[PDB]
Amino acid sequence: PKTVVVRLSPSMNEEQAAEIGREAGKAALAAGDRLVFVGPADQSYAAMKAAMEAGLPEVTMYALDFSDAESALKAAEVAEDEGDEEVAEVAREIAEEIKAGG
Repeated sequence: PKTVVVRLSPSMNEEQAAEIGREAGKAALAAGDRLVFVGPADQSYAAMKAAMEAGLPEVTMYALDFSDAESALKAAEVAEDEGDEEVAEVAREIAEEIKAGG
């Protein structure tokens, strides 16, 4: 099955993360795809809860610590080393936005 990667932003609220999860979970079930989440700690919980409640049995997450620019940069470096090509891509995009702002 194909992997669908979901990018979660620290600016997302509780409602947005849940909506994105539910829809991604419903969309993954229709295509028979796998769901990988990349983002902060809190938003990725709500998103993953909503995806499993939508009927997905498993969810892989790369949880990143965004409380500090240096901590987010090392966290992105780890996620580039692990994770498939789409996960590495999301992590490079985060390293660029963090290296400039956040």
